[PDB]
Amino acid sequence: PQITLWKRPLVTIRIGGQLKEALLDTGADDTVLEEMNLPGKWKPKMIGGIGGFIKVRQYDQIPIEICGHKAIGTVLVGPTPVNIIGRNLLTQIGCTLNF
Amino acid sequence: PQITLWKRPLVTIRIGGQLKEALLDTGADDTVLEEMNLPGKWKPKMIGGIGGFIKVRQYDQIPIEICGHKAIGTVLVGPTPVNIIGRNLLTQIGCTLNF
Ligand SMILES: CC(C)CN(C[C@@H](O)[C@H](Cc1ccccc1)NC(=O)c1cccc(O)c1)S(=O)(=O)c1ccc2ncsc2c1
Repeated sequence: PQITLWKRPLVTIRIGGQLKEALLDTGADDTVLEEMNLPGKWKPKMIGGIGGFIKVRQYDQIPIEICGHKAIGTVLVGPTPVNIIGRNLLTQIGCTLNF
Repeated sequence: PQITLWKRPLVTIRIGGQLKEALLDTGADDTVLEEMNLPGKWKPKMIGGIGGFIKVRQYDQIPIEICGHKAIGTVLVGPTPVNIIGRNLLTQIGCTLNF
């Protein structure tokens, strides 16, 4: 689809059979989800945002379906203010900026 | 134009006699610029993201040129690590997400 920006670009995602709302976030390098359980090994990671750095858990090769489009890649889990889909998965689903 | 997201969507913006590189950021409600001594009235504000909150100064009705497209609107000025063009201005230059 084409998504305008007068409202937050929130989309439904499907991850581990669970539905969540997440923000399509072109300013984010990474995909970062609020606290949740995911299966498998994770690695401790630190990332930086506007307010400083936080600790996250890094899960690799996680399937997520974003607004009906399939991605498999890195998902970080931690104290993000909102679920965000970043460029690592935005590229997988073929998302571009257009004006 | 179409901007892919393999790399950060940085573009050149102009605000007065200052050209700066800024992120086209669909995840940002508001436009946040690195410290600069803009003329005119402003109001204090705090905005939050990954890592917590920062203190910014809100300036209203500031003209900004973004890739040769004219915009005018609210700009938040503060200790952000990157210049961020938010939805308030992305809409004005006709920016959409597409996949
Ligand atoms: C986390 C998001 C919900 C919000 N952030 C926008 C993200 O795209 C930020 C942009 C950014 C900030 C600092 C440095 C670089 C880029 N991106 C990230 O937090 C982010 C960046 C890189 C990696 C990563 O994992 C996350 S934001 O920058 O924190 C932001 C911006 C505008 C705004 N207006 C009102 S509240 C508000 C918050």
